[PDB]
Amino acid sequence: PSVFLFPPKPKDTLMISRTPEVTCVVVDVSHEDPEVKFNWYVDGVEVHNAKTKPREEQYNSTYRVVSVLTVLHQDWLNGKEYKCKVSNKALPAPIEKTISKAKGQPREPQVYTLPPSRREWRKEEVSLTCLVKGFYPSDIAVEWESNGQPENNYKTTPPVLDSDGSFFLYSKLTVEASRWWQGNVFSCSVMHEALHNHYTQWSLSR
Amino acid sequence: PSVFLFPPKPKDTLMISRTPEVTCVVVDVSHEDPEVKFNWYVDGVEVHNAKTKPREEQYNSTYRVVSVLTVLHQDWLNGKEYKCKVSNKALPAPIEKTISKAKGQPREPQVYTLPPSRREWRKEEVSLTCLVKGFYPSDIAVEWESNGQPENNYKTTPPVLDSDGSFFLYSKLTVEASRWWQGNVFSCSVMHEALHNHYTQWSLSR
Amino acid sequence: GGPSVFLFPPKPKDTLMISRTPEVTCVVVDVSHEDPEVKFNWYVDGVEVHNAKTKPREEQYNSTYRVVSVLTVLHQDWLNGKEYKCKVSNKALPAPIEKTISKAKGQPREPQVYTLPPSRREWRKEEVSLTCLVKGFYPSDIAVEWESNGQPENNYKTTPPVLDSDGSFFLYSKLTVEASRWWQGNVFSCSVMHEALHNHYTQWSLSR
Amino acid sequence: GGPSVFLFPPKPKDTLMISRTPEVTCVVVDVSHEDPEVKFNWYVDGVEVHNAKTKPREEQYNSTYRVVSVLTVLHQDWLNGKEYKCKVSNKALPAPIEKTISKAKGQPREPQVYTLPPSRREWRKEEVSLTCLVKGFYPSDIAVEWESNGQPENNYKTTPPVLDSDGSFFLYSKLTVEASRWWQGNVFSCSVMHEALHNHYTQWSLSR
Repeated sequence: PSVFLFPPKPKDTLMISRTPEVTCVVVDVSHEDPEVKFNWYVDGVEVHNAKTKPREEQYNSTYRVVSVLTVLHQDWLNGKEYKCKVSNKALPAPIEKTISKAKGQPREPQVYTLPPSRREWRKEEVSLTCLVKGFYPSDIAVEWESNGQPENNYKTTPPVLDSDGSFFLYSKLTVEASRWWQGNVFSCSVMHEALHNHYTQWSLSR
Repeated sequence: PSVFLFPPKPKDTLMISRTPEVTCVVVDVSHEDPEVKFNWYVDGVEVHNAKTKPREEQYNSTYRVVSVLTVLHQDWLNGKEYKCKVSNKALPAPIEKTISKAKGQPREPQVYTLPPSRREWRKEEVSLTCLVKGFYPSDIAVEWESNGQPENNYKTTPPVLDSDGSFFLYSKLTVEASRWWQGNVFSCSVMHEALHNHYTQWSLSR
Repeated sequence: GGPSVFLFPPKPKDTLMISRTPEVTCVVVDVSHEDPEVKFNWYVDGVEVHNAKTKPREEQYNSTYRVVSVLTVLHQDWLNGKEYKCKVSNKALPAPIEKTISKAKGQPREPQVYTLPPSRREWRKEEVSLTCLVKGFYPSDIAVEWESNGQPENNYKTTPPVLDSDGSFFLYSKLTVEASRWWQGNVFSCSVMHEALHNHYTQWSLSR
Repeated sequence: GGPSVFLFPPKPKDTLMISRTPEVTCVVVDVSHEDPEVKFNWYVDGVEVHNAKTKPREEQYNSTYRVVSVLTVLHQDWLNGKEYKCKVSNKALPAPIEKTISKAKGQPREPQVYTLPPSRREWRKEEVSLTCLVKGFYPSDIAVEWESNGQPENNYKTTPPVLDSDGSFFLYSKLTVEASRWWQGNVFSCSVMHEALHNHYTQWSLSR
């Protein structure tokens, strides 16, 4: 079989109501020896403490077993390393795969909101756009909200390498011309590692 | 025979980058019989993880044993209850003081930016006021920043109860008239459990 | 050792008005069900007076009593930094407890009173709020009321005094009116009262 | 035995413009040292084609070879969605590997190009960022360039096109300008190239 390790999603590591989760999937375990054993090393330390939890089954005449390891918000941010040992009988000698924060030199993203072009003002649907430039690591959380409730019709591009050894992106919230001109205000919310408070909100009004 | 239980500081619970802590102390108890045995329980279930401290002798002739358990932001946010236990033969009565998050319906605050009064104009230092009202519980963190850097001449007030069982407070950002008249933006940051993603940020300039 | 004596200054609005008569209050909590008689002695700067109207006791659900004595003081004496002593004597007391309250000593600084209109996003709300900011006073003793065309308002609480980096305080006070009431253009008036004011009083209006 | 094969389409500006010549490029990676012969059968919609250009071998930092092939398409032929199939024949491979690239079958949409001046909180910044929003197009074959006054501004990056709720596409460009260039009146243009255009080109200018 083959092993893949995945980082916590980037809104899990900075919010207080979520639990960050490194998940370890195995993909090609046969119908012959489909038993799996997940041994988690945190920086050489062995962790059944943080409850790992395999709970999954197969497809494609194979077996896809994933293992989720709860982590602490701080430890993921403080460079701690997380290993995963998988002990299946088809494979010769155990597979160990690693994952860590991002190494790197953190970079604070500048966040600017951009009112829609005047060529789409008197259409049916304006497009508010919010650009975050100059961040590192490549992992951010861009969402929109308006009047304390979420907004759900917005699409963020991928992060893009700059020549400044940092990343940018654009999120575009499409909202009806009705609400734009009602005076309603919509906000761009960025969660990043390197922000003070991990958080910033910038408003697009009038 | 006297112990006390103190809850985590509101700000330590609103920021992944801090650690909440519940504090059990002993005072006016340890006389000729020390060795207290703290037993911590998280919503009934047993927990070690706790780091009690050596004893401190005052001129009260007594001693002071303090035991600090670290709290997880989600448990607290979900009102989980934490327990304490007893010393030696000096106490026929077990001590089981227990503390939880403020119980009751949560209410998100409304946070408004207010500019200086016209009467303030031309004075060397001008004031910026943020009004935050309608929250519950009183767990809240206010912070003025400019350019993502936090200000140093802000002062927040105690949260006061309203008619509607709500809270409000104010935060005054004293700032030299130059930085204001120039056009620099200042902005206050409120972290509270009932906000969307538990953060908000309203900016202000003129 | 059990019976605890707490002393309280007069309410600010009673000291700052020449007509109202202020009242320092010496309360004793946690006196026994079995020694319920307690003696109140009041000293004014060292000379004991006899305007103490010691109240009747009150059995508290602690299975203890709470006993209160109130001494009637003067607009000039409390304001001139006088010191009022309350010597409390019960049989259960290892020491006849003496407590001493006085006006905070220092240079009176007159408070500057800014009125701050509803924020623009509150205009979309049903009830707008008018913000008074009393700033730059000492001592902390102060009183803030709101008025409308000469009639009080109802919905207003006031932020307790907050220390300032220059040994002064500030406070805030919000009054909540209907959106209707603000746009009809009524005048609302923040009445402040601090010792260092012309007749201890001042007032500022907010409209439009 | 391990050879891996890919098929990359001609570039958009390679297409759309009759002055440029578009080519489909098949690249074969991980070819053996002992077995270095790769054979490229080229087919265009099921007919054999010998237009097939160079087969120049290259060397990489392992026991691996990299052999690429280039086939010249006709702008009309690509823009008519012909399937381009290529067949590689290593001795390490028992059954040849094939791969087919073609255009995206669907109805084209014209791009909508919105030029946006930088936000206000960038105005005191050393540099200023001009951004170009290209909305609602199909397929995702579009080119986006910049030019301030005839010569081509070269300090820009573009996001990959990402899919909207319509099933249309949108992307962004970002010109980074030194603030003085912007503040004097220099006019910057976001030139765009797509298939569903007239003459396959527009350009909207922006200065302030």
